Amino acid sequence: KNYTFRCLQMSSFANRSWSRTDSVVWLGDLQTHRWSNDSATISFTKPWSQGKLSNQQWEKLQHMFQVYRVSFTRDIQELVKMMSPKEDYPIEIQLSAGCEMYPGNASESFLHVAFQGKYVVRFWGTSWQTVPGAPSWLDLPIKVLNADQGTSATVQMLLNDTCPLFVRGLLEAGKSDLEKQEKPVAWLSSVPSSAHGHRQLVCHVSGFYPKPVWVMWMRGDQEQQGTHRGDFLPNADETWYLQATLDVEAGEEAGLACRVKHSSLGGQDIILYWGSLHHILDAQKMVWNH
Amino acid sequence: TQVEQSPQSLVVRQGENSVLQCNYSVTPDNHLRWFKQDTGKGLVSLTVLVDQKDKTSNGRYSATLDKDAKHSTLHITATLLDDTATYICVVGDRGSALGRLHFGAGTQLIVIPDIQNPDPAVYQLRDSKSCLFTDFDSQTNVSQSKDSDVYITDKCVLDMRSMDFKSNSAVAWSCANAFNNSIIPEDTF
Amino acid sequence: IQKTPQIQVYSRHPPENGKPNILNCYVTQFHPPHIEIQMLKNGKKIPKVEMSDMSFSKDWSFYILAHTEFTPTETDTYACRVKHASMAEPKTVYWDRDM
Amino acid sequence: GGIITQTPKFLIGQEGQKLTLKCQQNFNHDTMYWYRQDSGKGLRLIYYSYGAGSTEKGDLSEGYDASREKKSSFSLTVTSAQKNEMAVFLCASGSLLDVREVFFGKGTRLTVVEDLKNVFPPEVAVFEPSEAEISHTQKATLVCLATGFYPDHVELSWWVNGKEVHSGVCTDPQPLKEQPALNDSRYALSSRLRVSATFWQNPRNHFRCQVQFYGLSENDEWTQDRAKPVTQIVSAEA
Ligand SMILES: CCCCCCCCCCCCC/C=C/[C@@H](O)[C@H](CO[C@@H]1O[C@H](CO)[C@@H](O[C@@H]2O[C@H](CO)[C@H](O)[C@H](O)[C@H]2O)[C@H](O)[C@H]1O)NC(=O)CCCCCCCCCCCCCCCCCCCCC
Ligand SMILES: *[C@@H]1O[C@H](CO)[C@@H](O[C@@H]2O[C@H](CO)[C@@H](O)[C@H](O)[C@H]2NC(C)=O)[C@H](O)[C@H]1NC(C)=O
Ligand SMILES: *[C@@H]1O[C@H](CO)[C@@H](O)[C@H](O)[C@H]1NC(C)=O
Ligand SMILES: *[C@@H]1O[C@H](CO)[C@@H](O)[C@H](O)[C@H]1NC(C)=O
Repeated sequence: KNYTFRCLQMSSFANRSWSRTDSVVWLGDLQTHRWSNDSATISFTKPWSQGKLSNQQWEKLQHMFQVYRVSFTRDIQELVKMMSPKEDYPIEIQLSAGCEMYPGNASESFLHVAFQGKYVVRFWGTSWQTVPGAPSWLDLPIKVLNADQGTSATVQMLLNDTCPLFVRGLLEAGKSDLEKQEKPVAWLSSVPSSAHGHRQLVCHVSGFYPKPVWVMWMRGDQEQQGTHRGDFLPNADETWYLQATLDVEAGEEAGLACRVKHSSLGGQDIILYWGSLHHILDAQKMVWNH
Repeated sequence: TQVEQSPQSLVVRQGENSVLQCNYSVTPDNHLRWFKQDTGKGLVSLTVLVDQKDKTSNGRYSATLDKDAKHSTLHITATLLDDTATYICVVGDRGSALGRLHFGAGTQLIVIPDIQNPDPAVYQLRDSKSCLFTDFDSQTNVSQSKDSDVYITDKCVLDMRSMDFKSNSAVAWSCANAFNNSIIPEDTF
Repeated sequence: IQKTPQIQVYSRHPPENGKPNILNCYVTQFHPPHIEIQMLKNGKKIPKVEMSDMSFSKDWSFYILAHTEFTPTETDTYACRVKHASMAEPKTVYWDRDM
Repeated sequence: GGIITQTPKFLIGQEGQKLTLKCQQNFNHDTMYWYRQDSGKGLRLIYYSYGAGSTEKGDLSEGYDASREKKSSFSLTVTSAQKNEMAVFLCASGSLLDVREVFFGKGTRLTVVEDLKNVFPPEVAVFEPSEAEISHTQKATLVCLATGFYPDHVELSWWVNGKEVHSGVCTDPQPLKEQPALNDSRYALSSRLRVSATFWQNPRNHFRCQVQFYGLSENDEWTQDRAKPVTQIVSAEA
């Protein structure tokens, strides 16, 4: 139930002449590959991005993908030629192909296609098919593309066989990076809340890995209920940032502490009290002309 | 180009086997097919090859596809006079209607008749009605005369179905003064 | 354009005035994928801005991270500006170390 | 079930003259194509369609336009004919759910002539068998002739007892020029029929050689004096 391998493709078609395709690959939440319109070859982003695969095993895939890219571009352009009143430029296609990893190689595979931001077509079993809620005009292009059994045989190999085989290789080749532990660093803050005579207390938490984290404002053991957890925000160095905020009246701040629990911290939870020796000092290094 | 056919022109005796070659560069290479085109006529499909290494036979036509070598071969078993046409090798780059075909330049096959009774005899036909050259030998040929007065055509192969007979024939009009630019048989009436 | 960009400006490390740090501009929920992101120190362009490759979440919404080396001070201001077809005017979001 | 047909078979044009080619097709094919076969060159795509309404440019799209009126019909247009242009145009229809299923028409041969004055029909005279051949071989060889026809657009056939024959028939693959060094010059062509001597001996059997000529229409009102070179049939008897 652990990991999910994703090959994310994004294609833009503005006019007949102008088009581009950019692709990124994610294992868990770590980027493994990068490939852009200008780059003829797929670039590695980790020292273990090739996995267990040979130089030739890899070159088979890269050549098969290079051939696919230019084939995909021209095939979309011809589909717009075919679909004249029904669909027209500009076109945005998003492909999400990969395989979810489990114990004992359960390795579920998926190939999901979005069109103009909406999920429409799924490869399944042996063939393409439109999902519930798809535009009706897609029925014909799917038939046209399903007539190619050669493409189908290649995709079925990629999903059923080549996907799980490749990613297991990555799961070992990059075992160190996947299982690494990075410690969160917390610092307190506050802004005036919308209501007059109220303060919004902010607890920043930055630089932690893996992604599971526990952040709650507290007054002793009693957990403070009005704590609002933010959305996980990515740092450039493959680490995570999160802020948790509590809202209170002015003067009610004393006694409060931002508690943070993380896997990297061992048993030692970061308990950071509001008016601490360190908060006083760290706050003085922050002052500015609001 | 992207699809080369070799040779440009091929000649075989009537009854023999003939081999036609086709090399390509096109990618991807979903399928390869062969067409027969007679003079002043359309293209007729002979065989369609789909697999990595594929073999297909249709009547006297047969073909072998080698996708790895980007190479294909057409065989004609027991060559007839009716096979004196152009042979075109085409490759489709996709397995759906979205794909485009890539056409080879073509190969002219000319079939030389097998005559077992060479009886060279020149005749006259007049007016009419107000000069042939029949039973002429194979291999040897009559070049167009370097003249603008007398008109002489190139050789022609006719065949009677029932009587199992074939012969070369050249015609002359503007008699023994004609047919004089190439090697001529000795025992000619 | 169909979808409007969410913009969030935050720093890698706790801000100490006069100490080097990395400022992150994280843009989310935008469609089409075409976008222009520029980071400004005191209204003027920062040239050494590094872009992460564009990717999309499960809900098909595009995201991207822009980051640059910066030094927080008492008087200097930092923001990232977004030019995207969903909006007629470029959106500008300032770094507020307190919220 | 059906055939892909393109009309006309032969076309006589002039320099700068706007020319139109049509293509009807019975199969329920959505895709239709127009090719030009250059001598010693492979087919090149001009225009193709998916139906309607639809006209997508090929590789030789310059110089031509095309239009699709119906699913069946597909027309190609030549904007301005190159003065000496002699070319073959081919129409092909294909299935949208099967790339392999592709059928081709019989083709269209074009000759751009300057001027309309040059076009004239063939004259046909059949020669009777030689008596020297009768005792020599026990066979009889008839010879059909066509001379003075312009342009190349002709079809020769032999007829016995009002029925067309192919047995013992030979027509030249090439027509001779009546003047070799010219921009436009009349053509000459021969064909032989060889039957058994016994079959000839009684002129009860009727022998005909027939030449189908492809000339002008009836709407293209021509200027000159003598008989108009219309699309006609010339014959000779024995
Ligand atoms: C405007 C309306 C549009 C609406 C929008 C929705 C669109 C509808 C659906 C869109 C889908 C379009 C797909 C078009 C495919 C096509 O353009 C393209 C078609 O070209 C085909 O190539 C195949 C492979 O060479 C050929 O198969 C050959 O067939 C032979 C028998 O004939 C043999 O079987 C042979 O073994 C086989 O190779 C086939 O003849 C040819 O036809 N498909 C191929 O080349 C096959 C490969 C397909 C792969 C699918 C890719 C999925 C995700 C890709 C993103 C990945 C980015 C790269 C990341 C890097 C990878 C990291 C490594 C991880 C390893 C897993
Ligand atoms: C890839 O796996 C799929 C199963 O997801 C196989 O495709 C078919 O799946 C359907 C169910 O949707 C079954 O009814 C069929 O029996 C499966 N097809 C066949 C031929 O058995 C597919 O077999 C796999 N592809 C390859 C190449 O192994
Ligand atoms: C096509 O693509 C882009 C639209 O963003 C533009 O740069 C270019 O000028 C466009 N060209 C035409 C002919 O529309
Ligand atoms: C993408 O790559 C193709 C093929 O190399 C090229 O023709 C096109 O100009 C590129 N598009 C860009 C850079 O937007």
